[PDB]
Amino acid sequence: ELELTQSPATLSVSPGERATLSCRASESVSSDLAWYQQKPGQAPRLLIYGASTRATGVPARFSGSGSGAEFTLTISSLQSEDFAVYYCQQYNNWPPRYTFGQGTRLEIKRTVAAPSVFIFPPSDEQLKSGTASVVCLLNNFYPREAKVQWKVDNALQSGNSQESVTEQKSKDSTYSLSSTLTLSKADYEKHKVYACEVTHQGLSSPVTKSFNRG
Amino acid sequence: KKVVLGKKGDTVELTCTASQKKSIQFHWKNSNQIKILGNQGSFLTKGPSKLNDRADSRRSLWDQGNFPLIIKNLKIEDSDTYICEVEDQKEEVQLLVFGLTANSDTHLLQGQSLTLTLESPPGSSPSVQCRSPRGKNIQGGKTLSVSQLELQDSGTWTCTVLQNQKKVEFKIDIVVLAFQK
Amino acid sequence: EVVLVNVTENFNMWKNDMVEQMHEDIISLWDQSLKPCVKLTPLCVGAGSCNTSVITQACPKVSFEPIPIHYCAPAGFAILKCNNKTFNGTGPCTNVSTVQCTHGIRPVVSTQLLLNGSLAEEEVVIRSVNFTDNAKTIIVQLNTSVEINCTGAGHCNISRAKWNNTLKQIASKLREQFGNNKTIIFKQSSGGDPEIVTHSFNCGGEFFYCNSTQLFNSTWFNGSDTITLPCRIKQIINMWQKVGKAMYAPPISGQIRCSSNITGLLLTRDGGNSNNESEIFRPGGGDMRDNWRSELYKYKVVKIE
Amino acid sequence: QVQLLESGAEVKKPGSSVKVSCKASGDTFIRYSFTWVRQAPGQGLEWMGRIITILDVAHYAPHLQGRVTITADKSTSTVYLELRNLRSDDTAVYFCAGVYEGEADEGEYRNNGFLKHWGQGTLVTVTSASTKGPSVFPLAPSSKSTSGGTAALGCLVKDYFPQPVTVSWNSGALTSGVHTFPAVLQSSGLYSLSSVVTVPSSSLGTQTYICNVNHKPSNTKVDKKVEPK
Ligand SMILES: *[C@@H]1O[C@H](CO[C@@H]2O[C@@H](C)[C@@H](O)[C@@H](O)[C@@H]2O)[C@@H](O)[C@H](O)[C@H]1NC(C)=O
Ligand SMILES: *[C@@H]1O[C@H](CO[C@@H]2O[C@@H](C)[C@@H](O)[C@@H](O)[C@@H]2O)[C@@H](O)[C@H](O)[C@H]1NC(C)=O
Ligand SMILES: *[C@@H]1O[C@H](CO)[C@@H](O)[C@H](O)[C@H]1NC(C)=O
Ligand SMILES: *[C@@H]1O[C@H](CO)[C@@H](O)[C@H](O)[C@H]1NC(C)=O
Ligand SMILES: *[C@@H]1O[C@H](CO)[C@@H](O)[C@H](O)[C@H]1NC(C)=O
Ligand SMILES: *[C@@H]1O[C@H](CO)[C@@H](O)[C@H](O)[C@H]1NC(C)=O
Ligand SMILES: *[C@@H]1O[C@H](CO)[C@@H](O)[C@H](O)[C@H]1NC(C)=O
Ligand SMILES: *[C@@H]1O[C@H](CO)[C@@H](O)[C@H](O)[C@H]1NC(C)=O
Ligand SMILES: *[C@@H]1O[C@H](CO)[C@@H](O)[C@H](O)[C@H]1NC(C)=O
Ligand SMILES: *[C@@H]1O[C@H](CO)[C@@H](O)[C@H](O)[C@H]1NC(C)=O
Ligand SMILES: *[C@@H]1O[C@H](CO)[C@@H](O)[C@H](O)[C@H]1NC(C)=O
Ligand SMILES: *[C@H]1O[C@H](CO)[C@@H](O)[C@H](O)[C@H]1NC(C)=O
Ligand SMILES: *[C@H]1O[C@H](CO)[C@@H](O)[C@H](O)[C@H]1NC(C)=O
Ligand SMILES: *[C@H]1O[C@H](CO)[C@@H](O)[C@H](O)[C@H]1NC(C)=O
Repeated sequence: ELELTQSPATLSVSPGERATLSCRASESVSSDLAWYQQKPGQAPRLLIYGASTRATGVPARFSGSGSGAEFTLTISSLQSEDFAVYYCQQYNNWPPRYTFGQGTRLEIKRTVAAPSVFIFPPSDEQLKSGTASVVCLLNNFYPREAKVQWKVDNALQSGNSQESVTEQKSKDSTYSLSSTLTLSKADYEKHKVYACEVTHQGLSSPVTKSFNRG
Repeated sequence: KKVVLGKKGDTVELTCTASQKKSIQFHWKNSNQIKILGNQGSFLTKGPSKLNDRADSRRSLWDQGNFPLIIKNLKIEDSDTYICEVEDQKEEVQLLVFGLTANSDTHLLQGQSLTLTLESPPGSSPSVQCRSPRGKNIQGGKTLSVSQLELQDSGTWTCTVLQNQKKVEFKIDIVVLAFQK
Repeated sequence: EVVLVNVTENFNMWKNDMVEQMHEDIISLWDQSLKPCVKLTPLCVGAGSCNTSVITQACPKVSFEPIPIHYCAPAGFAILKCNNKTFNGTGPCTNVSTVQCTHGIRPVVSTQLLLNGSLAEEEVVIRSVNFTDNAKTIIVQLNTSVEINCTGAGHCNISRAKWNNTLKQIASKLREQFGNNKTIIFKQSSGGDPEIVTHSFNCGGEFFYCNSTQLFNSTWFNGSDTITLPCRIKQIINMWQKVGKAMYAPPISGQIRCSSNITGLLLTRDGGNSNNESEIFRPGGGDMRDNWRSELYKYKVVKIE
Repeated sequence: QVQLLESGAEVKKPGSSVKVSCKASGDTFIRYSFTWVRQAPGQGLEWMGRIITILDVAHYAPHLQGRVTITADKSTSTVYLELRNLRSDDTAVYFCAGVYEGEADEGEYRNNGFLKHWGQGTLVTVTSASTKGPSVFPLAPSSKSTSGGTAALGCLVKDYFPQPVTVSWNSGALTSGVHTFPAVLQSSGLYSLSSVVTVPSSSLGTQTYICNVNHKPSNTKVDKKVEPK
């Protein structure tokens, strides 16, 4: 029943600055704790094991300490390539019943940036398939947190939409999110206005983008 | 008494069963009291035997009263009588290692000869008998030859060595070129 | 308790029932002390393939602390001891007596080298079920201890001089059992499992495998201070209680140190039918019964009314 | 150091069995211990179990112990993971990983728990759905009501199965300002996603934009241009 827990669900740090990740355990694990780094679409990378020994090919800016039920992952000067998710792992028990933490996402912190909201009405070819997909795009913003509300004829929709967010841009450090509202040929052709109410930190007031069906 | 035949380079196993199904003390020797293999409690030992790094057993069967002596990568000199002294007994066994090889390379031409040479340890009169894919079969005391080699001979040859009323197989691959006009 | 008896008895340390008692007792003391993280014992019920029984259990780091054991007469029996200062199991004993319990025996599992055991009063003694049978173990009992310091560092220390004097004694006795004009040669183990090829034992709860080659490379009748033998602590070993395998946890202490007294040796001899005038000996062991047997050779249980 | 090559992706129905392999090469296979670690899309890593290649003994996670089996063939230096009674929640990428234990063959075994060598991973999708390519739909530019200098356009890849699908623009000539969002799973059990890009409104009517959608599973290769109209 050994469970590890990483405090910072997400750590927003400025490039060049330092970052500290914590990992506690529900029970003593001595020094059998290891750290992993994970880029999207890649296998995990071993950084530290034995709670403090750095694995081969792991820069010195990376370092780990602690013991018992509390550990820390310190990265001196965060480099561009240090952008990733980090997981701890305890392998003290025996029989082997090893476990991982829920991970900490270390994201590049920059200045607030409002999104560029665009609305896409369902293509003509799609309406032929018997389904209407309305797409709202929020382009290049920061921070990641954003709210999206669909309004059909001033009717707050819900349950018929699904959001998707890209990985943080490796150039501008921004994020983009695609919100898709789905409906059948019937529902769509039975309503007038279709809006997309967006709310961000950079945007003063909510930026709504709508189109009249037709 | 018992006779076992083995192929050169192959792996032969020599059994030796006790009366009860309990892991007891045993050891193998040759014709000259030379310690080959044996056990000390639950551990295995090896002797000054000229088959040391090629001799072994199967501890998995010790609990069943079976203490085999498996000799891998057979050699001609390994031919000799072996004794398994267990629970005050001597289950003797004679070993005869054989080897059959072609004097020439497989790549031969229609009309060329094929000489198979067999290796037998001193004091042994084995009877050789090989069969070609097409059915051509030859017999020999130590060496067998085929003056002319037909195209239909290309393929696997099955040989059989007869010694002490016993026998062992030998598969030799041959190739013959089928020219044109 | 002791009571001298005027009569001739018959002993046989190669059929001594007490050996098996100890053997099973020790195997038990061990099982409850040195617990593996996993054990693998064979199991081919002949049902085709060989199934293997596997056990994964706690692995608490602890050291086997040999506590002296006294064996008294079992219900309905009595214990006789051959008071003779130099007796070799098989044979008659004129000087015998009934004892209450044996002398404190210090159980020790090891190979090719008996440690912390009883010494021989008079001279060095060698015993066997049949010296003529090269496949039989030769038990050597010394009349003088020989220290041997070992560390978790990776080696065992032994006086080059003392050991050189002990070999002379052994060889002197060997040529006495075999041939006078014969030569005594000491070579290394011929081969086999690790535990048998090296001087294996458990120090500080860890299993040691020390290369004894240096100790057995000499010929007799035909600066210099300490001898250093390479050891190695293993985690995966071959069980001695029965055909099987075991894995223990790695060491936790960085300073494992042990000092024992070499008291006896298990030797084995090379065969050969009418070779020449010379005999070669090698370190033996494996069958822990020979260890118990080296201490119990003078006792015997007997039915009494 | 050993290299960990995993077997190709798996697509199975719930209730089915799966057997993924991992070919290790580069050193002594028996001197390493291997572990399997799964990860469901959008989630963390989950330890499944580990085998001590030398002893040929394995230990599994509680919630898995019973319907999971790990083995290794010392002859081909391969490790196997077997999952029975497949469940939809089993969908995830399965990672094979190992670590040096010492000279196991000589009795030295550190019994290291951490993982130093990992594999590319094997995707294993468990669904009731059948294989099927997507139907690409156009996302015509926003040069309708919005007034600026940079328009937005892309493609809607909907109702396909299973993952993954690759998207791009102009045969790969265009990559700047392109965002290909991750795929979402719709109620229908089919995947979907959008690929967009913000180009200069002036470039419209002149520079033609075409998204290339590839879906190996269904052997579907689509090309759709996006006109302003
Ligand atoms: C081994 O050490 C012997 C003396 O050590 C004794 O035991 C240790 C545990 C300490 O308590 C120490 O005070 C004792 O004196 C030596 O007599 C012997 O020569 C050493 N081994 C060698 C190299 O022969
Ligand atoms: C004794 O030595 C020879 C026989 O013993 C063998 O010696 C060598 C060949 C070892 O490899 C092993 O096979 C035996 O221990 C005899 O040929 C020789 O005449 C004898 N006398 C001598 C010269 O030592
Ligand atoms: C292993 O072998 C034993 C005895 O032959 C047999 O009862 C068992 O079913 C086999 N498999 C298991 C459960 O280990
Ligand atoms: C020792 O064994 C020998 C060999 O049979 C025997 O003659 C003798 O009586 C035994 N006792 C002695 C003298 O140690
Ligand atoms: C036994 O030790 C004594 C001295 O304690 C010595 O004189 C004797 O030679 C040793 N035994 C033999 C004969 O090897
Ligand atoms: C005694 O040794 C000989 C030679 O090996 C052999 O008969 C057997 O090992 C033993 N026999 C007896 C009667 O003890
Ligand atoms: C033992 O003494 C020395 C060791 O210091 C050694 O060189 C020699 O070989 C031995 N001498 C004898 C035969 O006792
Ligand atoms: C040590 O023992 C090994 C085998 O265990 C052997 O190959 C080597 O020659 C020995 N060397 C020494 C230290 O005597
Ligand atoms: C011979 O014995 C010496 C010690 O006297 C030892 O150092 C050497 O290793 C032995 N011979 C070899 C090389 O095996
Ligand atoms: C027994 O060995 C110890 C070292 O552990 C040593 O101190 C002691 O002197 C030895 N006793 C004997 C038998 O002389
Ligand atoms: C007896 O030998 C053991 C080795 O098994 C050692 O640990 C212990 O210190 C010795 N006892 C004495 C009397 O020093
Ligand atoms: C033992 O010897 C004594 C000598 O005093 C004798 O009286 C006695 O009868 C002997 N024991 C036997 C064999 O009866
Ligand atoms: C034991 O040896 C003594 C002499 O040391 C001898 O008198 C006796 O016969 C032998 N065995 C016994 C106890 O009879
Ligand atoms: C046994 O009897 C003999 C002969 O009387 C005597 O020399 C010896 O001291 C006795 N042994 C013991 C210690 O009981």
